[PDB]
Amino acid sequence: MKVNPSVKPICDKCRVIRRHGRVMVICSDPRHKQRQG
Amino acid sequence: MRSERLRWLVAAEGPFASVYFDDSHDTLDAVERREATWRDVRKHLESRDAKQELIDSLEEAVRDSRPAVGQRGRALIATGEQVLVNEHLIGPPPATVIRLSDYPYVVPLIDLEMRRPTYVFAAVDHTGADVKLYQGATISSTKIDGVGYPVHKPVTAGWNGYGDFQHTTEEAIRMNCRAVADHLTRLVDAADPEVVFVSGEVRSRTDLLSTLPQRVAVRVSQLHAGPRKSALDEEEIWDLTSAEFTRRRYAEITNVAQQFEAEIGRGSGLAAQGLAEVCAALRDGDVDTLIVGELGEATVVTGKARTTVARDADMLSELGEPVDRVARADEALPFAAIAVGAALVRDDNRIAPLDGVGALLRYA
Amino acid sequence: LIKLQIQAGQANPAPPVGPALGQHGVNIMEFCKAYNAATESQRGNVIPVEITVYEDRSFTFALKTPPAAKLLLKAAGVQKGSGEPHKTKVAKVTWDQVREIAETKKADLNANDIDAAAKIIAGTARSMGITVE
Amino acid sequence: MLIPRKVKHRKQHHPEQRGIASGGTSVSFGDYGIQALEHAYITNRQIESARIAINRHIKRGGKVWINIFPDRPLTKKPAETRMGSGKGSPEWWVANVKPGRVLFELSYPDEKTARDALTRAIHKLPIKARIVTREE
Amino acid sequence: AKRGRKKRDRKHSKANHGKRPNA
Amino acid sequence: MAKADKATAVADIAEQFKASTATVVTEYRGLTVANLAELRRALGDSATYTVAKNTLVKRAASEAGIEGLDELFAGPTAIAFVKGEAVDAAKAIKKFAKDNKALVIKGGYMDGKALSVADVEKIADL
Amino acid sequence: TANIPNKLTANVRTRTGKGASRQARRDGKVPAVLYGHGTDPQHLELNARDFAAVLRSHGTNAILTLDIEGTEQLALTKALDVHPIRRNIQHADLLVVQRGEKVTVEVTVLVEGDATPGTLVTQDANTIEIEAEALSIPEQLTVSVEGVEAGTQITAGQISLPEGVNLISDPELLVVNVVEAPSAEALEEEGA
RNA sequence: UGCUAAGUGGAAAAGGAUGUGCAGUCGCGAAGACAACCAGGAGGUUGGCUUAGAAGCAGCCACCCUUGAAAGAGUGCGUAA
Repeated sequence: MKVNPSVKPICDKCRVIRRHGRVMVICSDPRHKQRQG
Repeated sequence: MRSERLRWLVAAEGPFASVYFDDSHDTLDAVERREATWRDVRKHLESRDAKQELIDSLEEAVRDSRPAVGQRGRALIATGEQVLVNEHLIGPPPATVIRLSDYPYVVPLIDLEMRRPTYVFAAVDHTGADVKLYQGATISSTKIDGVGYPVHKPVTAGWNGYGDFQHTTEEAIRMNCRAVADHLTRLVDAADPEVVFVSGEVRSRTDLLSTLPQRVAVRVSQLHAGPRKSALDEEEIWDLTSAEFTRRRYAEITNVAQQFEAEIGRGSGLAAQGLAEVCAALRDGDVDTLIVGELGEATVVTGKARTTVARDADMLSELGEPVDRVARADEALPFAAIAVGAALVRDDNRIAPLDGVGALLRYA
Repeated sequence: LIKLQIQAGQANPAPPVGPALGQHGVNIMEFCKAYNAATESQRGNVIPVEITVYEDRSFTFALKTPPAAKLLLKAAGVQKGSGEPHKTKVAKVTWDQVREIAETKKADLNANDIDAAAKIIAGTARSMGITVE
Repeated sequence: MLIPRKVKHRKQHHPEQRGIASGGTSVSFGDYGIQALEHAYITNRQIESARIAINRHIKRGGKVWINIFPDRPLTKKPAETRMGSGKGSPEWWVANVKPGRVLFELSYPDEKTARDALTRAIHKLPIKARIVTREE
Repeated sequence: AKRGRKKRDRKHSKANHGKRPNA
Repeated sequence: MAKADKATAVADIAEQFKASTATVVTEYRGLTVANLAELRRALGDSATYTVAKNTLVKRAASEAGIEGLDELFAGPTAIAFVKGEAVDAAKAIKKFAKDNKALVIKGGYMDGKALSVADVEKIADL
Repeated sequence: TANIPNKLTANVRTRTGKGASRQARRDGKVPAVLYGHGTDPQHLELNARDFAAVLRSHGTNAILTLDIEGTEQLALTKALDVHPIRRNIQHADLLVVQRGEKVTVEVTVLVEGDATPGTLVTQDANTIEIEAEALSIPEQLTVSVEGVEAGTQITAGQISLPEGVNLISDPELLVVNVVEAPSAEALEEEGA
């Protein structure tokens, strides 16, 4: 998982969601899974 | 060796004269050997019925060179209308080698070559440093100066120890180390050297190594040289770095051996030995690295093109094309290896390849 | 069903054909002798072919006309096209010599009329820096 | 890096940072531009970094204009010294920027690449800015 | 620098009206 | 598609039925472009095999007396304009559809009255 | 060109100044001035939303028909005061006109087309000065760049104008300058 | 009369972001718009150059024509190709 102040949808299959008061990017490719922190 | 410096050698066409000999103008009973070898090669070319143009293109290349110091070899390769290869060699060959044929002979150049990759040599003391960058023909020099002047801590501190030059000198030394590290990191990012020799003392060589990032600290070899006021000459630096470069070039052969053994053991098909399928792979163009063994007097029968080769015409007739000429293996196989831009590795009697040849492929 | 471009005057070479159908279970020795015999009419022009295979690891192939890019090169005499088209133009071609490529390619074109089919070949022309008068 | 060939007075007061721009607030040469939104000093080391980010993103085509030039100098006095005893020597050159001023311009055939090429240059300046065009 | 920040920040009370002595 | 382009398309399609003696409605879901291009050459001698939107064609049907054919315009839609003769299409469609099995006729038209799928193929038997 | 004027409602300003114009703009109106050949200034107020609506679809040189206390007047938009940051309309100078009166108007030019692939199209003059009667100002004059290659200059003298429209700006202004496409070795040499 | 879900109120930047409320422009849409499911997504052709290899998909230039309901000298994944 990547934890940076800035999260962006790296590829075209990425999605930006919001869980438990946090911005997250979830993708089929596990490399693109990242969260804001 | 890469396949870039000899790439344009493929473009040239015509008879090729290749001479490897000893060029050591050291003592008084050594200059005579130079023109003795010159007469020998002249008479060999006369006996082989060489065109005059080769000889009148060679005498000036032989005679117009500033004599190299110590014991060094010499390598020449020409076509007659121009010179192509002309360098010095680390060690003189045991036998003077003269060849005159359409395919150039470059096997002795694979290992014996006074040509090392780019590298950095830095002399450091905790008042500054000086750096030399080597990229082959050109040498660049830089003098890094320091901003903390009093790098010496006197015994005196003050009245009852009030005031003390401990921290205010450590900070100066750290400033100097940071400046040197930043400059060296800039050089590493720009030129991408392979080795960064650092010569200093126990104190101002292990604290600069702890300042450098992991990028450069992995490629640092620590020296043991003297003070910076004495200064160094080119011969001394060459002798200092030769011991490290020997081991560095040995490690590449070791790694190639490991790759060859692994690919042979798995039997996947990325390794080939013996002329039978090495020639086929070289013809197919998927040869990545060529390992030259003791081919000796083995011959290869190349077809119509200057590149296509086969072990014998019996299996060459499966291509339909008929035989055109016969050439020596250690003279034509490296040519095709250069043609497809493959790397050339000279065995050190530790691979033991079948038929004295080997190849690391690119795919099935 | 695979595709491949083999020059007419070559049978059983190593690079182009060997690895190509060497993984589809198709015998390589019997195809090359048949292909060479059938293609011996051109003998100087590369002509493609499609290997229509059956599950029994047999081959049945129908030959094709030499490619349009290669055909238009000899009509101008230049061995290769423009590296930078629309700025450097290698040679000249008039509307007359285009029509023969239309006829030779008539069996491999989806066009209906010689007028429409002529524009298809003209499209390939400017893609390689060849002027059409 | 841009340096004036000569200036009369080499040590000058700090430029005032008050008010909005009185002129040069519209695109005149290109099709797209960057409009400042707050005051700052823009050094010549950030102008050169901003116009290389534009060049690399568009590669070959297009033209770049720079409407601000670093005339005014700023002086820094030697490190690790007390206060007084003269004034420092000039060290870097700046350009007084006020909100509304147009800094860079660009004329490129399409929109996406031209608009994204300007966004790369904005991330190199110490201010906030926006992309503007020639329309009303 | 927490002590300095806190001391100046309390000038923004309603009873101080944006000013305090010693900033 | 744009609103204006939809208006433009109906004008061409409306005239295509007036000048055509009859028409045949089919569906093409499952025919490759090579399969279709085969039909544009087998039937291209005398017939034209065009397709368009359902509702957009439905507007063109209001200009003629085929108001009972609106049931067949739902689903994948194909319309064939037979400018010359009827036997030419009545048998070339039958053999092509049988070969591919993915081309099922929906109906037909003649003399102001539609003819069902069973009775549209028997015209070739005349 | 035949233009239909746009009807607007204008109200006479009770007050003037900076403390009364700020109230007007905070409410939704814009101060205006209706001067002209009649030697008769008037300080008016136009609705901000309504005034900007016609400008969005009729260019800057719109033809207005102001209804000042029940009458009808024909006016022309002379100048506009626009805030650099907020992009507001802080003022509007209106000029009284009559039908058949020749007015010098600066209209805009739009370049359209696609020239040679290895060329770059640059526009120098954004607008040109044009003389026309009050009801026939073209809202835009277009120039076509097609088949134009390398060094070429579409000077202001080649721009076609509708019949009944003169040209005040001299034919020496350079409007469009089409040149060779700059290479990658030329982008680095500029601005340094 | 409305807003906030953060204990924001009761500290802070460049920047990231389908939090929510108010107002204003423009596109698309019963001629069926967006999402979803079903079927095509082609022929010249592996466009030309470079390259050992470069076939839509290291890199450079161009970016056409045809059958057509549409099909880009090709939006990604993938192969040495």
